[PDB]
Amino acid sequence: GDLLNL
Amino acid sequence: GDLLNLDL
Amino acid sequence: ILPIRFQEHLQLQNLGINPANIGFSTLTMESDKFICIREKVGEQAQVVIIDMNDPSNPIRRPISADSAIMNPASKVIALKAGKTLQIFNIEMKSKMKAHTMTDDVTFWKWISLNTVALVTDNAVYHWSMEGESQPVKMFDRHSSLAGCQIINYRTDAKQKWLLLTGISAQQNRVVGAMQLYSVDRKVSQPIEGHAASFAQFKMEGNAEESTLFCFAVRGQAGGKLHIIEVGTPPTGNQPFPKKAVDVFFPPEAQNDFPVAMQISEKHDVVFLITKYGYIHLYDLETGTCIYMNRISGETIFVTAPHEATAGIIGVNRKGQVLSVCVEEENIIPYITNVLQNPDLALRMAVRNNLAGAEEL
Repeated sequence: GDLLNL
Repeated sequence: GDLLNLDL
Repeated sequence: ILPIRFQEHLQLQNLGINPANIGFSTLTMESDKFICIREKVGEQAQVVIIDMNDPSNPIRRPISADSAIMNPASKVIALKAGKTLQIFNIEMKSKMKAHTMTDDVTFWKWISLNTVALVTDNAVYHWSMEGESQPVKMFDRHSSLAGCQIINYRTDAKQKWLLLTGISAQQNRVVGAMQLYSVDRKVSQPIEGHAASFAQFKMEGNAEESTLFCFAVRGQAGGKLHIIEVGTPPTGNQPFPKKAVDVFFPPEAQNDFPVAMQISEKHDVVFLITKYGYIHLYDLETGTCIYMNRISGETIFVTAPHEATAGIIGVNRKGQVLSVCVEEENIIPYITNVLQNPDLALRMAVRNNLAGAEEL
C-alpha cells in the first residue's frame, strides 16, 4: 500500500 | 439566534 | 492478584439522567473532566453538564442543538445545528465564535486543547480556536467509507497523520473501514479496521521518538492487533520493528468486535475494549497480550484517557462511569508467575521503573 505495507 | 441559552 | 485495577466513579441515573438519553448520539465525554447529555423535557431541549470534580451539582441549560461537545480542559462548549456551529465560554457567559459550513457536519470532536475536527459526508476539516481562524479542509473522504456510520477520528501528536473510522453491516457482520491520511504526502490509504490510536515511543538506542500507529480489527479470519511505525524514521534512529498479534474472541461471542483503544505512554501498554464489554491489555513494545477479561455486562459506547492513572475511563449503556488502569504493585509479579514470562517482566520493570523483578 502507498503509505503502509501490512 | 443562540444555540445555547446562557444564564443572564 | 491482577495486573489491572477496576473502579466505579459514578452512576448517572442517580443524578436524575433518563436512561433513554445514555447513548452515543446524546452523551459525550471528550476527556475525563466533563460529561455532557442532551435531554428533551416537555417541548424544551436541554444540555446537562456534569463536572467530574463536583458531580452532584450539574448545570442544566436550554439548547436548540443537535450535538454538544465540551473542551477537554476548560468550560468551553461547542454546539451545532445542521451546518451552524457556535462556541461558548460558560464562565464568561459569552459567544466566542460562530461559523456556517457548506455541508452538514455529521460527526465532530476535540482533537487537542484548542482544535475541533469536523466531518461532513464529503470531507474532513480542522478548526483552531486561536485568533480569527476559520475551518481548514484537511482531506477529501475515500469512497470506501461511503454509507458508514462515523464512529471516531484521531491524529498523532504532531497532526501529520490523520485517521477517520466508520462501520456498517456486511455479510451479517460489523465491518470497519478506516482512512489513513498523510498530511506531508497528500495521500490516503484505506484499511480494514475497528479501533485505533497513535502513540509516541522512544526505542532503546534512539535519540528521537518514534510515531507508531496501532489498530485492532476483527476480519473474516479472526482478530488481529497491528503496531507499525508511520513514515521514515527521524534521522539517526533505528526503525521500529512492526508487530502483528492475535486478538482472541471466545466461541460464544461471534458478533463482538473492538470499539475503543487507549494507549498509556506512562507504562507503554495498550488498553482495548470490545462492544460487549471485554477488556484486553497488550505491551506496546512487543505486542504481547498481558491480560483479558469481561468487565461490563452493558455495552461501552464512549471512552477517554484517565489522566490521574494513565488508564482508560468509559461509560456503559446503564450510565455506569468506570475506569481501568495498571496496578503498579502487581503487574510485574503477575507477568512473572501467572504468564510465566520472565523476559517481559524484566523488560517492563526496568523500562517503566516498576518494582518486582528482584526475584524471578
